[PDB]
Amino acid sequence: TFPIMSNFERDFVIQLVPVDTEDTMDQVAEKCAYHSINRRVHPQPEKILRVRRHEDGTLFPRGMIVSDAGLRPTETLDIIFMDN
Amino acid sequence: TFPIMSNFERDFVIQLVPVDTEDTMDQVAEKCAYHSINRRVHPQPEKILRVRRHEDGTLFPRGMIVSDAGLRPTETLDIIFMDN
Amino acid sequence: ALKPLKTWSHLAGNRRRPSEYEVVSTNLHYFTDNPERPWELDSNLPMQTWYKKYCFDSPLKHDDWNAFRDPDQLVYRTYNLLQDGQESYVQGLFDQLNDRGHDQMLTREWVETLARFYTPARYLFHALQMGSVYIHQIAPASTITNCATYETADHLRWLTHTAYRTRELANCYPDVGFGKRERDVWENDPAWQGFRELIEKALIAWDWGEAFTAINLVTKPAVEEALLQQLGSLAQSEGDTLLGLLAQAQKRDAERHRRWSSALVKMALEKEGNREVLQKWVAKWEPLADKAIEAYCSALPDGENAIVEAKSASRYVRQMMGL
Amino acid sequence: ALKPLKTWSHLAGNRRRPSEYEVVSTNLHYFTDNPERPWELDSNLPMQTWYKKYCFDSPLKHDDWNAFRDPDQLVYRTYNLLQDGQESYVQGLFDQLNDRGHDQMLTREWVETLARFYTPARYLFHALQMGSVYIHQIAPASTITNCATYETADHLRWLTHTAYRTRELANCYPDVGFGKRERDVWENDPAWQGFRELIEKALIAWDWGEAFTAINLVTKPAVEEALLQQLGSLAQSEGDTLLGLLAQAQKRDAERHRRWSSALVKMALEKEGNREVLQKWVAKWEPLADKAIEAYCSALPDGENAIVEAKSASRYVRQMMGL
Amino acid sequence: SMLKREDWYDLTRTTNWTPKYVTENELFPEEMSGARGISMEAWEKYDEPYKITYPEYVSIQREKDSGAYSIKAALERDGFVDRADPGWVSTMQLHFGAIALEEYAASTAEARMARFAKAPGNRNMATFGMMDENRHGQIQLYFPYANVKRSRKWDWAHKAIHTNEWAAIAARSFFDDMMMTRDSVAVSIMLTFAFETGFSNMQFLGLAADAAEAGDHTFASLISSIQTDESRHAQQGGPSLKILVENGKKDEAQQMVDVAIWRSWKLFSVETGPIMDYYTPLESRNQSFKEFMLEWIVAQFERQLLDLGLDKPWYWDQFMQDLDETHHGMHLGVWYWRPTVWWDPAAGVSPEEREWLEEKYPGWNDTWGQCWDVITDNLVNGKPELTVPETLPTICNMCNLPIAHTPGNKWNVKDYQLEYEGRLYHFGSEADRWCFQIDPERYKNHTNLVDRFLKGEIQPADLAGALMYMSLEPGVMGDDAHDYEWVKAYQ
Amino acid sequence: SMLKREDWYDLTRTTNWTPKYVTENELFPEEMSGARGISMEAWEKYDEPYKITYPEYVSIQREKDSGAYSIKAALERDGFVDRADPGWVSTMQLHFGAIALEEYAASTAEARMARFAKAPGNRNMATFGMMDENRHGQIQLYFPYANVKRSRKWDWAHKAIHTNEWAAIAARSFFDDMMMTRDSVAVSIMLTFAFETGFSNMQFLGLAADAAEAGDHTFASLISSIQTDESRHAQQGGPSLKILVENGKKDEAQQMVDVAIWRSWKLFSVETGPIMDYYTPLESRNQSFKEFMLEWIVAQFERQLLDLGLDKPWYWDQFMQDLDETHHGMHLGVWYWRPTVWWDPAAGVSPEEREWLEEKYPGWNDTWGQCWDVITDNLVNGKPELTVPETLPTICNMCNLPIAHTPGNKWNVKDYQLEYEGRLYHFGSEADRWCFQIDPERYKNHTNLVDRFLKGEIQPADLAGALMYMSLEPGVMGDDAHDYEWVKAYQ
Ligand SMILES: [Fe+3]
Ligand SMILES: [Fe+3]
Ligand SMILES: [Fe+3]
Ligand SMILES: [Fe+3]
Ligand SMILES: [O-]
Ligand SMILES: [O-]
Repeated sequence: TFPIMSNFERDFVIQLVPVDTEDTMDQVAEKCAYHSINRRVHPQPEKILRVRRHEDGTLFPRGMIVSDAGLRPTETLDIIFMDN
Repeated sequence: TFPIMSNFERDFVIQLVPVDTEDTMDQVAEKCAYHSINRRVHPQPEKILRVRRHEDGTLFPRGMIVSDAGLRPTETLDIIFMDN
Repeated sequence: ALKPLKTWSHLAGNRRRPSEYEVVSTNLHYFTDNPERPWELDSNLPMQTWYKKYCFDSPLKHDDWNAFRDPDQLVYRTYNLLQDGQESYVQGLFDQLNDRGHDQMLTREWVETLARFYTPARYLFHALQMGSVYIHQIAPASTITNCATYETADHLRWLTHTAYRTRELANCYPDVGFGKRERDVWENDPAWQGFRELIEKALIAWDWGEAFTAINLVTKPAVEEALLQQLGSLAQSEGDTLLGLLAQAQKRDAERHRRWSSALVKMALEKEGNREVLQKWVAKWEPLADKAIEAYCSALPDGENAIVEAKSASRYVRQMMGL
Repeated sequence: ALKPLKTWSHLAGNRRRPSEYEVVSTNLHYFTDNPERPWELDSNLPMQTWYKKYCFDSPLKHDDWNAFRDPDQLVYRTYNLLQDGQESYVQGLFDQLNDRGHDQMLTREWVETLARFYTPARYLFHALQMGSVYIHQIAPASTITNCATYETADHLRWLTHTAYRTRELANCYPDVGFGKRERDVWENDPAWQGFRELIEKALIAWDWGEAFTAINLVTKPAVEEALLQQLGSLAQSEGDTLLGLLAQAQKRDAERHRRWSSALVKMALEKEGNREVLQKWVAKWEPLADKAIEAYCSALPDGENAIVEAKSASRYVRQMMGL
Repeated sequence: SMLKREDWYDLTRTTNWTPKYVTENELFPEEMSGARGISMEAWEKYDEPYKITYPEYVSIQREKDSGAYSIKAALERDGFVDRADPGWVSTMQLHFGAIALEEYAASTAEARMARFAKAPGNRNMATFGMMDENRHGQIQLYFPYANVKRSRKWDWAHKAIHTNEWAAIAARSFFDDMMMTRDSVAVSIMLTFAFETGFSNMQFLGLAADAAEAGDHTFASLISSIQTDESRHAQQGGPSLKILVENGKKDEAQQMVDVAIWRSWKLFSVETGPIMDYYTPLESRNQSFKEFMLEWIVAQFERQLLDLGLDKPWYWDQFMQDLDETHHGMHLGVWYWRPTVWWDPAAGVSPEEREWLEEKYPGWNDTWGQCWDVITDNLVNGKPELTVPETLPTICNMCNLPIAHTPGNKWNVKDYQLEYEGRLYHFGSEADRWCFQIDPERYKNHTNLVDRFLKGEIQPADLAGALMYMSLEPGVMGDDAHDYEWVKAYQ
Repeated sequence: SMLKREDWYDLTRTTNWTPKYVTENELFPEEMSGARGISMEAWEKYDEPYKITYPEYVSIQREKDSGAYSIKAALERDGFVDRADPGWVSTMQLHFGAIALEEYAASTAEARMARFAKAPGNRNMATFGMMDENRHGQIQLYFPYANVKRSRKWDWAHKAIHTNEWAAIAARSFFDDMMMTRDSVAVSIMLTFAFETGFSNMQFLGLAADAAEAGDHTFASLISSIQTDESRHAQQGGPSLKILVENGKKDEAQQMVDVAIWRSWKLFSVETGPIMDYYTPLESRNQSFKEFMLEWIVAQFERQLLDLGLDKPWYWDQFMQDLDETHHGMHLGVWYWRPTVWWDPAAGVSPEEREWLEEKYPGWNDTWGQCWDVITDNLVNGKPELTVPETLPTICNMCNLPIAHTPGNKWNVKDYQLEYEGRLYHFGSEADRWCFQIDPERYKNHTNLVDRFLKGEIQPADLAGALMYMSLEPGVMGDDAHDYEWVKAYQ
């Protein structure tokens, strides 16, 4: 259980999203989407949701878990649309 | 040329009507009608317009002329509907 | 089709956008539209006769009396702004001098002077109220009427001060007769009879121009110089600080009545014969004023001087108008 | 769903439909919602510390300061109705006494007394203005604050009278120094130093309860008894009628500050220990007041008597509060 | 400290003295005072029930204007008047023209009592009365003046009573009779009691409510403010009636009241009647003019009269019936002759309007409806010219209003004619004729508009002549207020 | 006779003396005075350009209230508020709650200068300033109080600033920063100059125009009256800036202005922005919020700054761009989280509204429109629950407002994060973060609503918990202002 700040692509606003230390980037992305996709952002199912650290642009692999990310509690995360 | 006051039947208001000393009651009636019939009173062509002196109810014959009526200038005249 | 105008049609050629005073005050009397029949009734009614005689046939003549303009330009709204100000001040005086026990501090002698010379003024003041209100109702133009309207309110204003202070004095000195004795003083005291005769007589001068002169040019400066100027000065020098201030206060109203009086006379002088008309009325009434100032001021301390001063100060009012 | 109410929710159990005074005045300060952090910022800001220390930690304590109610129940709207009335009266005085040449009539001796004892009061009065405005900003409840608000306006009111009359006096007597000399009088005249020390010291008592006592219960009655009561009486008996009335006028404001002061003390006495708290502050400051009344009144004519009278009249104010 | 009013009030009105250098009769000439042989001392019993003193007056009235005038300045730049119902605009244009200068004239009337009343109480109250109507006249000019650029009809707020337009004649006929040409006691009875206390107080209340309901708050504030001044001087008549009754003049007192009320009612029935039942929109209507008369005017009169020892006037039952009729006549007259007035009369005979009329007045469509039927067909059938007149109606020689009454199936229009000194007069009711008969010297050589027309005083002696004589030109001459839009309802 | 003001004015503010029984620093403690090492004598150069004296004040302001309060009493019983556009009602409910108690608080701020300014001119003006905000606070309570029976939302006029609802926190965050917790000179700069002279004066003008246009004259009169008090005390900052610049502190003076304007703008962009471009009806709209900012706010600031020897702030260009964006974010935030405020937010995205938005802001439908598209489909498609939130947005640690910016096709939402003493802060702009960095001791241990939530200070630690924490219950919790009626336009 770890607080992050979701900056979802094409949304207008950063949101508080509780995630889990055990979550994969994929599963971070899902938990984020919940609060943006179909609320204020259109789904893009030809696309894959990636997680990058907002401060410096660093892109996390789909598969890495939060524990290993080096995240400061409450850290802002960009949730972007990609093909890989 | 003689002023009278026309109290036309079924109208709401007495009006000033100039008549002629030479006029017949019939012709008084016509000159009166002009200002009541089709303005505020419905014609009654199964009927005959008679002239009576308003103050005392005296009915003048159709045929008598104003000269002979004993009228005070500005005298009020009832103009009523009759069959004879 | 008749176009909308920038202002009232009667004010339509002016160059200057009319003022509030002009918009609400001008060309309002209608009885002057039909000098043959002032009022919408039979023309031999006594009131037809009265206006014909005392308004229309006045020797004091002008082509366009509606042209008259109050120098102070008073309307009702600005009359009450002014006088509410001035009333706060005088009611202030009453409140605070009471608090301080000002009446207690006056001498027996001065208390006697007040009862003789001060209180009974309620009669003289109410008589001026009746005087100015008659001018109102017979003057030939609404702007003249209005001046008289407000001056009537001031006259009632003075009476009211006097009535109020009379209670206060009766409360402080119950054995003097304050409020009970004044009628007999007014009616029977030699000091008053000068004035009582002036005002009773003046009050039956029906002609509006003669009413205006008798009341506003002759009687008023005499009443004001004697009762406000001379009595107030005396009050002040006799330790009556309330009345010294009170009277100076009421003299503000007087100065204003003089201003409009002056304005009217200035206006009458545009027309040949009117100076002579006004001067003749003054010469008829001035003797009665002299008697008023004489009978009253002489019974005061330092009497002969009060007479001289008041005589020339009231005279002065008319000299400045050119009369 | 929350229902609409008959009145503000904080006033909801009352039985009596709240008044205007209650509706606009009550429970308005929000810095008292979080005594740990008064202001929506970091809690170690100097201003956090200042309110914690000088408002919250006051030895003068009550469970519900918001319960305080002005006896006069002043709101802004009724403050200006009142004082505009009172100002018409005083500006009336100025206008009409001028007209009459009141300043011209004063004696050389009394003109000297005015310059020494009257004019420099602009400094003392402005100091009270600063005094009451500090109470405003540190009192623990909006209804206490408001009382201080209006009293600050009155203090400015007195200063303004003084400033105005100082010009008039300078105009009438250009060789006296009126308007130029006052600072040096305030700063260097033995007659003033009593007060200057009282007020400079009082102005640095930051604790609100101590500020209230030092200013409203100790300093104010001393300033008012000496400068309004004793100087005004003197003015009156020395032929200065303006100042005698002026001072009586300003004393109306003083009586009102006393009324709310009294109300507050009455309220503090509901709580055990507060009489002792207030009495202790009074005993600390009363000596400085004594010095003020002594240094000032003694230099007046009939000096020893003015001291005795002012001492017991100011004392009297506090005795009646039960202190 | 201050005194309480009660303690010193009497001294304000302790002002009578016994003249000596002139005679009482010379100081208080009977024609102006109307003292009626009743002594000065007995007039001193006069005790106004509502008391006020100068400082109170100027203070209280200063605040009244502050308000009224701030409301106007606050609402001015929104210009409500540009989007008001036009029956409303008309109501306003009629009001100002009929009332403003007469209000101002009322100050002279007050001045009449202020100089000439033998009751000192009356003299003082009338001075405040005199100030009151100075206000009303003034404010009721200041207010309409905001609209002078919108239409020339607003100039009539000033001009109306300076013209010979028939309504202005009717107004002056009332007012000069009631308040300008009678002694002081008379004025106190006929104006302040009968007219102001009896009609114009309650009218002003209703007018303010209606203004509000219409969304005109400038006007609602105006009217309601003026109304708060009324009872201060309106009260003056009552005490006078008391003195008269208590001293041997109950009849004289009666007669003045009888005259004053009938004359008031007639003018009221052309000014207020039509407005209530025809100009104000159907859904804005609280009650009928008849309902308003019975509730707020008639009962009060009976109450007043009873408490004063007086009787209901002889014509009272007639007056009751006449509530079903008179004003419908007045409105039809005004509408039909609409080019002769300075506002746009509102027809008010749409179907929905007509059922309302039928409810408030059972028999209306059977009578008044008939005339309106003909008016209506004519307008449907593209003959609008038969809805405007070619002659002048008979004017009543008392009220100077058309002689009119029930039409249609219950025809009852009567002329109460009278021959007097070789001239024939015409009267719209028994009461109007009676007013002349009890005091003919007072009306005898007055001529109504029709008399003038007939005598050659109006030249050219045609309708266009009568229009110039009455100072009316296109642009102020009145037309249908809703521009005939209610006709579409019939096709 | 009376003196002319000019002749004696200076003596009113000739009140400084050299203390002797205490020390200057003790009488004028630096933390409260902010004298900045500049001498008493040099502060005496302070010359307010708008002068007034006690008797003038109480007289002029007596008339102002007479008006304002008469207008309210005159219009009360018509109850305009029951039939106003609900975006209007909302505008009012927001205004009162956000402003009333802060206005009252402003009198303390004024009191701050009145005791502690070394400029005697300032001390006196601030006393009048102190009276002014006593009024504003008072009147802005008296007025909403007329509506307490209509809805509990009106209680928020009083209650708002006593709660932890996020907007109230944002308000206090601004005000305590600007005016409650700074020395006297500081307040003169940051409040009276930057905020009142720079924003709230012109805002009040616009708000009064809009009130008028909406048909709410009680409110138009209210606002416009208050506005006439502004420059009297709003002027106080200018002279202070002059003294500071002329004496070696241009930078310190600069820095305060930079801080004061940015902080003002942020609060302005959530309070005024949304109202202009979304709550006021399309046909009632004179100009865009951006248009209003450029015309009436920005040019003036540049004028002011130039005349005072100061520079445009470092962020000025950013501020320009941000006019296209920030408030659209603020409005979307407010609307989406509408149960968390005390008024009903108006969506303002009907088709006609949307072309207007597109005109005033080219690119809007391509960006802001996107989010609203999804909101809209959802509401058409009977899924209203995806238009209300399940989490809390990121709050800026400076302005205490959501961190938000462009969405859609031009996505540019950024967080200006900062790690400081082992805590991570979040900032909605470069400027907000900079405000903390230049003076961190001042904000360091402050916690925004999100911080509180995260730390366990809000219990239960769910949304319903956060609602009670913020004192909000159904009945004040906000919903769509037009009750979704604009959705029908899309089916
Ligand atoms: Fe009237
Ligand atoms: Fe009246
Ligand atoms: Fe303010
Ligand atoms: Fe302000
Ligand atoms: O009236
Ligand atoms: O303000």
